[PDB]
Amino acid sequence: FGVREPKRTGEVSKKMHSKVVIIGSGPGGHTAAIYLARANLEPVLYEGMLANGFAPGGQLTTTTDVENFPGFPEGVTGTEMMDKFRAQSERFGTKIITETVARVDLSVRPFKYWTEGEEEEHEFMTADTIILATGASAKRLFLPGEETYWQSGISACAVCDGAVPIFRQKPLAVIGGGDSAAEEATYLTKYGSHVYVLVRRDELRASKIMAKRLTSHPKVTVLWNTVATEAKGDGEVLTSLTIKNTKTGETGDLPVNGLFYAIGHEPATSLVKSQVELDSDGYIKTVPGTSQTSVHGVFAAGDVQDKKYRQAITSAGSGCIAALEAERLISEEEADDESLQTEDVHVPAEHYLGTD
Amino acid sequence: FGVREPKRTGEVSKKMHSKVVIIGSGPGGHTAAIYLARANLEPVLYEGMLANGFAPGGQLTTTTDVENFPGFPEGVTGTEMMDKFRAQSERFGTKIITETVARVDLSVRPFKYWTEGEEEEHEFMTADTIILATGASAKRLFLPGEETYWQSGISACAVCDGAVPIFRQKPLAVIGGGDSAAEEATYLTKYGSHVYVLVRRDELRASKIMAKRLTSHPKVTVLWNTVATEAKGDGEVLTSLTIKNTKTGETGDLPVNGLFYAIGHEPATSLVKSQVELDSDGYIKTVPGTSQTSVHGVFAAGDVQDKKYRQAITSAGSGCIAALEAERLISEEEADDE
Ligand SMILES: Cc1cc2nc3c(=O)[nH]c(=O)nc-3n(C[C@H](O)[C@H](O)[C@H](O)COP(=O)(O)OP(=O)(O)OC[C@H]3O[C@@H](n4cnc5c(N)ncnc54)[C@H](O)[C@@H]3O)c2cc1C
Ligand SMILES: Cc1cc2nc3c(=O)[nH]c(=O)nc-3n(C[C@H](O)[C@H](O)[C@H](O)COP(=O)(O)OP(=O)(O)OC[C@H]3O[C@@H](n4cnc5c(N)ncnc54)[C@H](O)[C@@H]3O)c2cc1C
Ligand SMILES: [Ca+2]
Ligand SMILES: [Ca+2]
Ligand SMILES: [Ca+2]
Repeated sequence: FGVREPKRTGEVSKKMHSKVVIIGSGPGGHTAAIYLARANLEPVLYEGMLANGFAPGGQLTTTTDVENFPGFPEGVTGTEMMDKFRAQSERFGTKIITETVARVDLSVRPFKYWTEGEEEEHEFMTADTIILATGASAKRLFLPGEETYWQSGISACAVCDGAVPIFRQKPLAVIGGGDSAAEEATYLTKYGSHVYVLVRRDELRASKIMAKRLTSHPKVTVLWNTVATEAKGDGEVLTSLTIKNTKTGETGDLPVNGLFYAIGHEPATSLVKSQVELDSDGYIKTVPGTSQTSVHGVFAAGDVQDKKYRQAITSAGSGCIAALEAERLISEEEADDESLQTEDVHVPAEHYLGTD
Repeated sequence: FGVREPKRTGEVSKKMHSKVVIIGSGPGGHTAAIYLARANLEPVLYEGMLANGFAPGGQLTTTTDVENFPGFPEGVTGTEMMDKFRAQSERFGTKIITETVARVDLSVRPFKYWTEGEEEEHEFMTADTIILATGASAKRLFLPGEETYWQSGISACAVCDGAVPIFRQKPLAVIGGGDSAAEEATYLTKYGSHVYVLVRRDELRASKIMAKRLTSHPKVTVLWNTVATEAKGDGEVLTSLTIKNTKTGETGDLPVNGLFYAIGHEPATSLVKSQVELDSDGYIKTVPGTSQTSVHGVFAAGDVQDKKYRQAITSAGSGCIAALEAERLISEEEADDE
């Protein structure tokens, strides 16, 4: 893809103007804020008012212990970790605003944005650069009954919930047809008595030899051409799925105490859907190995631009790259501004061992 | 570059054989270790015996204050931070070996490698995949007297050492000829009474506007075509530099209480010189966005493949990516083994 360069002909907001605005409060956005705040760039971070359904702090506030974020040899809850992130962001002078960003206009620079409830045309605020760190959510199908048994038998992270006592030596279902499903199904055979994999199609997304290992497994039944149409239970836990074969028409109840969605994630791209290039799955496209979107001056970090790795530690590293690339652009344009005195020009100071 | 795919008929080692060996012990290698151990792949991580002049744990073992690694809002010392990384790697079952890997043979898989002092031909060990996380050294220029005043006036990290009292309101010098020199000199104007920039070339490799701003800063003097030839002091701390002009040959004395190198990020790639695709500066080339090197089965993480960001948090992230991609390759090759 190409990078559009917006004309720098837009008006400056008298309500609030910032050199860099961060949208989103997961590990991606807070790491960007830490770096920009320490660079004295006075970042503004919008953490959301239950934005996209998540409290400030992001997806990690919906899990418990985190054990693969380095620096915590005894583990740390997702809640504590994101309190730590937010405190570090704040400590160095991030302006953290508990508001959802409702709309952005990327047409001209400085970019215009509006917070939820302050959305009249004359209430815009401006940003010379924007870092999009809005995250993602796991895809669900919202089956009849799912509202009842979500997190009471129905899950969207098999490696997170697999060992939970409610699944142990119980029949389990996985919905999915990709490498995600065949991987999560194999893992669930450590705990369930049996794992059914419901595949909408008759064939495979995962490498044709790998799902051959699925079928060969005695604790695994792949139900091809099969979909789930309802989630039933007893008032406390999921106890069965209504399933249907779409080629043979066979339908009936499949008792399971567990249903694990492995159908992907939905990136939180609503703010920019028609304004930055997106990939086939809706993720923000970035110059590979970089935070740069298809719009000059707009950067993206975290899961909103990563469908492959999807970790806190990669989201954090990715937010640092966004901070460093936004600051470099800001430094470049301040250097080219002959009106600003040299002593007033921002220069990054982010390296330790230089590379000249 | 193309990704060469090695034959998988190589001799398996009887001394030790592993599914994945991680070379290096900074934030990159330990994050990869954590993920691979948790994936029950039993990673082997060589943390070095003072490899590259750094204790196990990497570059951070020479800073007392890490403030921008998220999760530590009150800061942490670099050695405490990397001790925590090491404890996490070992908690989930990493086999951590305090040895420098001295030699690697990437020609066939499983790859052969040798640790320092055990480099006889028959002493090889094998790894089905390797994660190169060897980081970077601190490259000190040739400078008589540098031995006496290194870390007593001379320093390779402006943003680390700039604020210590010995430099405060005193003349300071920066050696370098690009953006890093411009960045460090401007930062040091906050603390020095004045900052000279010693530029080896006739033109700052930095953009013309960056070079333009450097020269017109009221607390900065860019000395073009200038090299340091001697560091001088009272026998305890640095007090001046002898400098030479490369175009006129004139020699002078420059009073400075601090000298900061803005060069000397050397990626640690000697192990794989001529075996993986390297850029002009010795950095390992990776399929962008990935950890994949020019040889199938070899992944890279951290500063050894990142000339651009060079942070511990980005090194950790890229170590995770290396691990996920090595786990994936190991997975497809186990599944295909019928
Ligand atoms: C159940 C579960 C368990 C997990 N466990 C682990 C684990 O153990 N280890 C690990 O490494 N990873 C884990 N992850 C993944 C990890 O949480 C994500 O990779 C990471 O949090 C993504 O960070 P992010 O920066 O993309 O933002 P997110 O964490 O996705 O957070 C985005 C935030 O931005 C806010 N936001 C969105 N839109 C707006 C807007 N318009 N205005 C303002 N705010 C907005 C949202 O409200 C949200 O709070 C887990 C994920 C889940 C779902
Ligand atoms: C003085 C200083 C201060 C810094 N402060 C900060 C800071 O505050 N924040 C920040 O984000 N970054 C900071 N950095 C940068 C940060 O330390 C690096 O970006 C990061 O550590 C790179 O990690 P790495 O995984 O590439 O490995 P490195 O940190 O480079 O460590 C690699 C390790 O591998 C070992 N090794 C090398 N070769 C071999 C071999 N053949 N066999 C076995 N072991 C081997 C080495 O001994 C070393 O211990 C600082 C750097 C320096 C020099
Ligand atoms: Ca509001
Ligand atoms: Ca030895
Ligand atoms: Ca003379």
